[PDB]
Amino acid sequence: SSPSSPLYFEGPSYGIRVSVGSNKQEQQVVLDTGSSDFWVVDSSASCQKGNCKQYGTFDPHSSTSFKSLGSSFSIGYGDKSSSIGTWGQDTIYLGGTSITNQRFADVTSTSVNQGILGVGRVETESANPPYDNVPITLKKQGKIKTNAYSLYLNSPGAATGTIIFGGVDNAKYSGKLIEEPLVSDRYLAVNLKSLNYNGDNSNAGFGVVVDSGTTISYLPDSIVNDLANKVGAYLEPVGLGNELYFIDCNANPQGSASFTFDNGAKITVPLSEFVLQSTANACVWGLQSSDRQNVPPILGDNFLRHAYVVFNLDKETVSLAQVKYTSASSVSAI
Repeated sequence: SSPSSPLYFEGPSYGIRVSVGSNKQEQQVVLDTGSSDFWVVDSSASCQKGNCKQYGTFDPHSSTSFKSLGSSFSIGYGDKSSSIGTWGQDTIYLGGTSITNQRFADVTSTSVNQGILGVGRVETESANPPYDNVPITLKKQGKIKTNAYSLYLNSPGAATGTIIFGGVDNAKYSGKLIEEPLVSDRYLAVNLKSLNYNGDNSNAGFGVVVDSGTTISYLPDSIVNDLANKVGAYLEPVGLGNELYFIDCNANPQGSASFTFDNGAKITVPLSEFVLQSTANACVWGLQSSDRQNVPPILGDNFLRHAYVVFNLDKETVSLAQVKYTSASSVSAI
């Protein structure tokens, strides 16, 4: 069989449930294909913004199997805040299986709200030298045969999505899975050929990270600035000195945007995915500028809900097909 996990829609992202340690301390962490480290919120962490302990915490002192590695973990954000902690190792429970002596960070101060299960490539680890992250360890410990996984975020408003480690549910897409090579030396990124947004076609020709950890999608100014005029998206300040594209919260969400990749792959996304409720009476556009946001171009959850995606970290491919929402299941090993 193939390990698999429900994914719980939270709004900004999807959570995966993982337990840590001899006492199986329960966490819910963001399933993130755009990063590569597993980290948890320490029970004594200092949350810099609000309550960062609503999705579980980890107390290293109560796990008899925990060992600290003593090395620093830190990651910085654009707002110049950070998450800081210490690397350790313990037994982890996920996908119906368990792995021993897995390295992860225990975070003791953070400006975000939740820990993260990074399932990306070893090349995007925040660590030097590289180490075996969760997908690598699942393979090494014989829980999966290939370092690969399939992502089914499911429909907007579905009960859960699913991740399958080492397997593919061939019931959950239409047509054929089309294999794309990676176009980054570090990210799970594929070439975006073109975007037809409700009849307005733009040529692309650049790599996009296929990123489950990101709520919406980020494309270069070369695409978003003209498209914003055709669709009624408009820049407004968001403080302190930043701006985003906004859009009418209440327009008829008629039409779709199609994303064309190489080798004939095409994913169609309803325009409702491009109106996101914000700090309210206001909705942000589901496309934003990767240039302004200072990120690589990204297709996030608003896109991913409409694709079935197989990430193959051994072969260095991402395969895509139009999703088919169904309780039917036929899972095969990758």
